[PDB]
Amino acid sequence: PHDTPASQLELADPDFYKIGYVRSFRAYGIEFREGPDGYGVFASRDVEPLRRARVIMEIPLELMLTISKKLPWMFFPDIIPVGHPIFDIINSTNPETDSDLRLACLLLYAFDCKDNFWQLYGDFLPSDDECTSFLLATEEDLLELQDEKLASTMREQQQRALEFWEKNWHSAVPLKIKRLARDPERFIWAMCIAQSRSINLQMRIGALVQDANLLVPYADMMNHSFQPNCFFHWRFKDRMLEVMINAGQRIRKGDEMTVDYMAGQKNNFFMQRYGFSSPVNPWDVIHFTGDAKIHLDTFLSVFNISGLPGEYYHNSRLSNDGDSFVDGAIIAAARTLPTWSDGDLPPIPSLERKAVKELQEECHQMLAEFPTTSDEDQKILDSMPDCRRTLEAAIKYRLHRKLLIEKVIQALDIYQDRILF
Amino acid sequence: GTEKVLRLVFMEELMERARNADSKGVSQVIYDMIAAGLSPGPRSFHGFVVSHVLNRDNDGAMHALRRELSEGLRPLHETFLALVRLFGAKGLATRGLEILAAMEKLKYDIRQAWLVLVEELVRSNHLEDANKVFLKGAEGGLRATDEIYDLLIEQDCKVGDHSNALTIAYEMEAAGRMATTFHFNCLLSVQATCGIPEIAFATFENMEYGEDHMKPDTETYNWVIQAYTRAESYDRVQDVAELLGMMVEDHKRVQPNVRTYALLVECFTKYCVVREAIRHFRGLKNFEGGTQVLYNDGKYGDPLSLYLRALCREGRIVEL
Amino acid sequence: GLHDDAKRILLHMNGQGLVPSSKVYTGVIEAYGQAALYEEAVVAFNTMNEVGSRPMVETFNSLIHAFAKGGLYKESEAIWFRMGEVGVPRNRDSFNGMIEGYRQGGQFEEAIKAYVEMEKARCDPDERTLEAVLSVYCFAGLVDESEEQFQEIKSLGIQPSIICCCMMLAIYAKSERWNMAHELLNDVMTNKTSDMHQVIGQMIHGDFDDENNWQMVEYVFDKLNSEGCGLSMRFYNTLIEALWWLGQKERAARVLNEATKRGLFPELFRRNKLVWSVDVHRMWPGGACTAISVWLNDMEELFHKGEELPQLASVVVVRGQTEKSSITRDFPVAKAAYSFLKDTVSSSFCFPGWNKGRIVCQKTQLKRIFS
Repeated sequence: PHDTPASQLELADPDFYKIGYVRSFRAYGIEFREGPDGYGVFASRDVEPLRRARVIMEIPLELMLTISKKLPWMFFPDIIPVGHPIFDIINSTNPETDSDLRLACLLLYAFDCKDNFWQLYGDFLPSDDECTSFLLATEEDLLELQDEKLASTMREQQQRALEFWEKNWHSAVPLKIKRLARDPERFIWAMCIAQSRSINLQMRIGALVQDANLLVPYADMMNHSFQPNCFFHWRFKDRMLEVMINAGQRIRKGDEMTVDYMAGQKNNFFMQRYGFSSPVNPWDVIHFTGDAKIHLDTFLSVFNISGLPGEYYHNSRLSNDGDSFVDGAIIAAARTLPTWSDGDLPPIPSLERKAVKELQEECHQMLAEFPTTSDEDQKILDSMPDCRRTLEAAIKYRLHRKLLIEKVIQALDIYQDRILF
Repeated sequence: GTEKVLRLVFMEELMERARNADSKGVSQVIYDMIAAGLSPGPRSFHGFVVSHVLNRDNDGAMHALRRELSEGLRPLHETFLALVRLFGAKGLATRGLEILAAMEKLKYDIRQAWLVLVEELVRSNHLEDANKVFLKGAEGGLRATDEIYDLLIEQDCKVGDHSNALTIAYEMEAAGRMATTFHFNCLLSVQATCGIPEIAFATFENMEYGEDHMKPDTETYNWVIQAYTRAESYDRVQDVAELLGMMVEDHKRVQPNVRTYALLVECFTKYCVVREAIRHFRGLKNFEGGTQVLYNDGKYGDPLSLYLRALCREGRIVEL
Repeated sequence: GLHDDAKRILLHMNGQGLVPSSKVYTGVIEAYGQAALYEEAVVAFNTMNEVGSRPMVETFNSLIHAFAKGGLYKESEAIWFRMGEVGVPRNRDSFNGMIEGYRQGGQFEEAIKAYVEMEKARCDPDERTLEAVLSVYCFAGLVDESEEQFQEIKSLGIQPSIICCCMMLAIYAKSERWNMAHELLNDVMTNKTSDMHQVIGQMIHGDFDDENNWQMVEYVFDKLNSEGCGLSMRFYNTLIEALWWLGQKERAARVLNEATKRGLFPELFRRNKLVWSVDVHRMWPGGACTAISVWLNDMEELFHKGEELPQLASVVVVRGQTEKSSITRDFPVAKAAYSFLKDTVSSSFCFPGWNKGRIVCQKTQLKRIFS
């Protein structure tokens, strides 16, 4: 029994695959395993590097909920009949900014609409307790976030949700609307499911090619990674959404299939929309006001970073194992660190040493700004095995930011050391 | 710890002599490190290489690179980048490709170095060398930045090499980036001076019935009007009229300029269409220097003089 | 022994669009080895391989002579294997250079092994090879074997060669005797076959230290410089060894200053703000003692000046591939350097961690030993 990331978890219910199967959903080469965090997708076959992509999932359009982005609201999975006031609620929204409201209303009506796949699929959806979104969070969690901007934005989003529920779902509303979201918590949970599991893809049905926001079942059970193994491609002839493994990549049994959401966003947007944070995020930005500037070329050289500023990767071929300190954290550091490049002028060791010492002083200041340390956050995390998911996400975000600052300090120290060889 | 303290003081003078371009001082510092027991590294020869580069000297930099390689140490990416930049500045494309192959066998990524090489070759006025280096890189499988595409296409079209421009455009479209109105206008700039009014019309129809990003502009209509007007084989007078009718798109930013009026006046004059020629000359008069543009340096029969003669012969002397 | 002139010639030939030849690269690598610039000779040979010129026996024997001057026996084995692989036939000069490289460093048995290999391949060893064989027993503690080899050479030898006679005299000097066996030392002035022996015979043992006489020995020194600069360095080294060990220790100081005039021994003194070092890689133990004494005496020239001290004061002993090893004890020059430093000054000069092929002293430590 080889130890694999799939082996530690437990297999899911047979029914979860079955409801999709009788409706033509097909899965090739993958297994669904449930765990404490939630459902996930893992491999069950060894795949050598392929010339072209291989389809692991085929998801029909008749099991999805799709709303067009632009002003003409076209529901291609047309479950809303004509004349229903739910369309009057959906249309009475700003086209550009608020799209989760329409998806939440559509999901509620699909839960209400009979002989719909989502009626059965909602049981496997995460409940209010299992959901990790910050819309279903108390003021204590927002205060523990220790970030005023993010807490204010989440409070404003919750206020928007409550105001929309109080406006649209008034007492004089018909019973068919009232039965959708009798309590505001149901509407907040619907908005959470819409925001945390939305996919923005371009789809072609018949002769019309448009961009739309879709809620696709069995494709939201894939976790997030910054080095994805799969991507969401669309097939117009069969009118199905297909998940295909990246070509030229080797997948072994037990690996976790992963897809990328918001490629190029900071941890703030992740924590806002999906309620998630990653310590190895390569797009994190740390605001440094120090006048000092490190040399970008020598930094990327000592840390073996190759490629254009828009695409950075660790060349492990030149790396010859050994250095594993290099990861997305140092990439995000090199991106956010103040850098100077003037032709082919060679760096001066004394100026660079002064720069790195000033940067370390500023980083120590910023770390002292937070009234906590990494050890205290880790101890608080391990002290509470079972607790609110929002508080755990908050303390994990704090720990990830602190570890990012510490790793920036360590990378600056390693640069100061290795520059003199 | 003491070795680091010594390496600091030694590298300080090494980098200082490198930044003041004293290659002799850098060699002295290297021999001082050798005598004091501090073995040189990839960072030491970097100073020698950049000192040789800042003095626009290539043979010394090659000797320094060979010494560093004989030392058993893999050269830094910055050293190879500086060597590629120096070779691009001088114009030695083959030695640049040799350096790129040396970087590739050393497992370094050669995309950025190849882009710097083609950019320096374009800047160094070695357009054909940059073009063939870009073609070799594209055949290899590498990708290029949009700025490199635009620069190569614009320079090739300004020189007059339509073949390499079209090949670079095909490689760009194969790489996933579609073509915009800028590339098509650059291509038509060369296609109009061919003498066949049907090769430019194919590109015009590709732009017109294509997507919005590749839709024609005023420059495109002007180029096709110039191509049809200055033909030498057939009538090509109804073609200009149909093209002008197609040019009637008010709320599509398609508005006439000085060149449009000048070319229309020239065309209607060459075919004895005096009324529309006067109509368009009245519009050309409003622009400043429009008559100077109509007199296109006298290379094409002095269209302003032809207009004056056409006005004189028929007797419309008030317009004259 | 021109190094800058060789670079100018190479640059002019490259500018003239003409590739060099095997003889040109041979001269270049010889000049680079004369100045202890081993890396430059190596990269020159590598360019000669890349340019398309085929290395002949002369290139390889010039390389082995350059590597043998400081006793780089490790690279000698590599170039020997390259000679065997490329197909060039080995010659007596290459074997003599290999023996001298073994003698300068450690592994003394390999020298007599190379002489056995000479005898195996019918090398017909020459006078230089016989002097190297005499030196084989010279470095080791074998005064008994020095006598038999001297007789075997004299069986065909016209007269005791100046370098050979000085080496035998140094061997007798290593034996504990104040004025015994000095009849062979005084035979130099009595013998008239060599004008050098006539003029410096009193200089080597006696008073020819007169200034006019010194002008005459200066003439005799400058008249023999045209031998090729390969053996003149050996002659000055043997003179240094003879004058210092069993003679006036102050007298030997002039010979090193004499050699510095014509540039026979370059790379010896390097002066800069960061480092001040003395390279004794190619010199013998007595030359090492004399050079370190002169260097420590010149340390006092800064006393009244109070000039800035170097961050590291080093004494180069072995500069080769085998620096990063524990064979430092085997090198004879290292023995003499460490002994002189331990005896004459405090135990403040030690083999450092960054490199084991030299002996260094810090600035704070050099300030202490200076006071």
